[PDB]
Amino acid sequence: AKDTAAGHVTTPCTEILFDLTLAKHYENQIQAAESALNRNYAAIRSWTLLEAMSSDGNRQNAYTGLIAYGIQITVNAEQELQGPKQTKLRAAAALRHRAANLSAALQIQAAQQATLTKPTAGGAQTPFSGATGTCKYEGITATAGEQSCKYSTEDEEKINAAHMNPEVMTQITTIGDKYLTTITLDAIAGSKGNPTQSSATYAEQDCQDGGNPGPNFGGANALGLQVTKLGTKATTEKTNLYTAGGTECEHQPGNGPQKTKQRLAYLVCEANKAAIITPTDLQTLTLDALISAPEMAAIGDALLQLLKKAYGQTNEQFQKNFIKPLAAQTVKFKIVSNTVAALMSSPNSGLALAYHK
Amino acid sequence: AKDTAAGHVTTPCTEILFDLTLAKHYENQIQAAESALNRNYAAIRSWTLLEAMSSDGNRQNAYTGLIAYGIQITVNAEQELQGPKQTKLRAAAALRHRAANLSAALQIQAAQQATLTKPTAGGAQTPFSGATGTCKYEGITATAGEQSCKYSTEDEEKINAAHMNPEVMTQITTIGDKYLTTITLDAIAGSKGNPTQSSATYAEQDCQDGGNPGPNFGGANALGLQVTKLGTKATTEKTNLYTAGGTECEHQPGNGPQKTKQRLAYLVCEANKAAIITPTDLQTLTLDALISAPEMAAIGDALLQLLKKAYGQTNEQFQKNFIKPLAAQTVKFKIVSNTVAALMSSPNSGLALAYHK
Ligand SMILES: *[C@@H]1O[C@H](CO)[C@@H](O[C@@H]2O[C@H](CO)[C@@H](O[C@@H]3O[C@H](CO[C@H]4O[C@H](CO)[C@@H](O)[C@H](O[C@H]5O[C@H](CO)[C@@H](O)[C@H](O)[C@@H]5O)[C@@H]4O)[C@@H](O)[C@H](O[C@H]4O[C@H](CO)[C@@H](O)[C@H](O)[C@@H]4O[C@H]4O[C@H](CO)[C@@H](O)[C@H](O)[C@@H]4O)[C@@H]3O)[C@H](O)[C@H]2NC(C)=O)[C@H](O)[C@H]1NC(C)=O
Ligand SMILES: *[C@@H]1O[C@H](CO)[C@@H](O[C@@H]2O[C@H](CO)[C@@H](O[C@@H]3O[C@H](CO[C@H]4O[C@H](CO)[C@@H](O)[C@H](O[C@H]5O[C@H](CO)[C@@H](O)[C@H](O)[C@@H]5O)[C@@H]4O)[C@@H](O)[C@H](O[C@H]4O[C@H](CO)[C@@H](O)[C@H](O)[C@@H]4O[C@H]4O[C@H](CO)[C@@H](O)[C@H](O)[C@@H]4O)[C@@H]3O)[C@H](O)[C@H]2NC(C)=O)[C@H](O)[C@H]1NC(C)=O
Repeated sequence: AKDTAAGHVTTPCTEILFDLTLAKHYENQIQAAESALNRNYAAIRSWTLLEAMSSDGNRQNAYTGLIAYGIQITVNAEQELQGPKQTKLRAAAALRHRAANLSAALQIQAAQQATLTKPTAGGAQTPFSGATGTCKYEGITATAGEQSCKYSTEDEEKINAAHMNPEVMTQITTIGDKYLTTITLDAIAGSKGNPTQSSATYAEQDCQDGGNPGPNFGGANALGLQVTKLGTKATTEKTNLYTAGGTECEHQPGNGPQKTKQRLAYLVCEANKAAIITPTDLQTLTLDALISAPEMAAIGDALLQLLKKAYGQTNEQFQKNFIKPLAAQTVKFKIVSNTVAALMSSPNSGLALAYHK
Repeated sequence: AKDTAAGHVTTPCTEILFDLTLAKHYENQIQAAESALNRNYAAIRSWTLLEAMSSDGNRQNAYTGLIAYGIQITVNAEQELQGPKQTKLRAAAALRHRAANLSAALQIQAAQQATLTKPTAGGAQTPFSGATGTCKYEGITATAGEQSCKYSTEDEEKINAAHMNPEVMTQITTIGDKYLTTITLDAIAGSKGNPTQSSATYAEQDCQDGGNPGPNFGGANALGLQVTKLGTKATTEKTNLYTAGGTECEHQPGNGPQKTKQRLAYLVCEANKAAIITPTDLQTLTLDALISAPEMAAIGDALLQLLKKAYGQTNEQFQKNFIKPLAAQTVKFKIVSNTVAALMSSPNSGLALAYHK
């Protein structure tokens, strides 16, 4: 099914949730790739120490083969990550920027009840040069308490990274611009009798005089206004990520002015298309994965079925000789006592290598 | 001098510039540290290839000493970076979040001219149960054109990373909360004659009838209102980063509700205090820096004045034998032709190592 997450965006709060959840998704994709690289670099440091601790030439060349293989695929993956990383980060930054904007607009659009100030009565005056009575209010304000977005269980299940793989996303839904740009209000004026500049009894936040001024235009002459509500209604809009052919991003920049939704759709599309390729996890490498790896053809040719002779006929032998030592083999010396992999990621990593070399 | 940058914050636009410039500063500090690490890791890969290409045992141990030294200081610096990295990123994210908020509020607070709708005349009606005439407006709006922040040459010179070292920052300046929460407006009602529900001539966006209704309350009876301006005035506030003793961060969380300025000051303070330590740049290492390095005592003891015997009596000899080969020594083979440092950061890095090993 397509657009489960975007199709759940029907309010400012759910667009905020979508934008933040997608940004976190992109950020997490990068973090996961970088964690995989760092695990690979830690494995290379571990095999480097094991190579220095070996007495057998062919076992030393075996560790060197893993070092060479590890450096090749990990350096290459790190270089290849950089393009997609920057593309995904551009989208995450914009999505967080949008979510901030919308949250700030939400707080202002919640200010829907006005506080009237005490008015001043007058005669004719700008912008009512033809009036006999005016009632002028300065500094009417509207403020809301602190707003917060509340999400239901299903909000968080549907607007979720689990629904944000590129293969299911075709559109984004956004709140219309007027929610972020426009103040809206209702107001009403009321008059009774002959209000003039003399209508200077202000106890009811209007202009009254004559008779007995009081609540509900008690006086003989009265003029006033009230702002009875404020707040602009949110609307939603859909923006497609791809062109009609489905391959290319819609809303490419440089073709004329664009709306916020179009700039966001373009960034999200490019971030979705910039798939990250994660290399083999060296620390959990199996025998079959190693000898099947294309890079091991030239590496094995350089250092050495020849691969099975060096790394084992079974995966059990390979795990025994080349994988399990990382976590279980203890290294001890003094010039320090730790397991291989932790040691080669510790402050004594380099010193352990120099000691055994 | 202290607080050159914060002391230049006097407007929403200059606070936005400060917040974005400080966030970029923190981000750039991390990028610079990570670039230094990656340069060090590239140097270790280069020395690894040179060690495999050496025939002399003592020259091989010399490269191994640089490899061990490089791994030790760079792994340690990478681990030590993580705390400060996260602290600085927390502040940069919040500063960008604040700048977004303020920019969105700026756009709304620029909507200072109202568009009146056509009113509807009435008699007594809520909230003027005592009036004889009412004039009710629904959907008055205010919208501004797209706002942008314009900075002068000196704005950018003073609000600048060059003025954002921790030693000169004691406070932040922020726009007051009401700019982000409160709608403000002026309004005036005008009356003439005896306006009632019959005052249904709306051509002037007010309620008129009798005589000749027209501009400036031309008719005998008239009632109307205008929203003559909107917009909340920005104010500024100062928040100290440190306690009175000057060492500890003010506005630590967990002690009660906090304002936005206090949360930001705390994050900025911790980001300022979380100084990053960058290790020696291996690719530009000098002889004196190497033998002076404390880590080289145990490393040299493990592998070998003994340091000068291995690395050279002068820096010229050291640069010749251990630094300049990274950029000038060409490596060629086929199983590829490139200089040492570029090769060991290329797709053929691992294969070059395996070939010569
Ligand atoms: C979160 O909310 C905030 C707050 O609202 C949003 O921030 C706003 O973001 C917009 C969009 O980025 C900003 O508008 C941009 O402003 C740029 C600067 O304009 C000023 O300086 C330039 C000189 O550098 C002047 O030329 C401008 O004057 C002209 O424009 C004004 C306004 O229309 C007129 O009144 C003048 O008479 C001049 O005509 C300003 O003084 C500006 O460069 C930028 O322009 C591009 O985009 C607009 C449409 O937005 C096009 O009309 C324009 O032609 C430009 O587009 C061409 O170029 C781009 C590449 O740059 C191509 O990709 C296009 O396809 C096209 O070929 C734009 O106007 C705004 O300033 C900013 N507001 C604040 C307060 O910060 C955030 O966007 C929002 N974020 C998210 C993620 O939601
Ligand atoms: C950019 O602009 C946006 C838009 O304005 C800003 O976003 C706002 O940011 C604030 C601050 O982070 C958000 O407020 C926070 O809301 C949290 C969620 O509250 C709701 O859920 C909880 C349950 O999880 C309920 O308990 C709440 O109900 C209670 O509060 C409301 C409102 O007062 C009352 O009406 C109710 O009756 C309840 O009493 C809400 O329903 C909330 O957890 C969080 O609370 C801490 O901070 C407030 C002060 O802001 C304290 O009063 C409170 O006691 C909490 O503080 C203790 O805990 C913290 C650790 O969490 C300690 O550090 C403190 O020292 C203290 O011991 C806060 O209220 C707001 O929701 C959000 N708005 C939107 C629309 O997103 C951005 O901040 C801004 N960004 C920048 C960088 O400028």
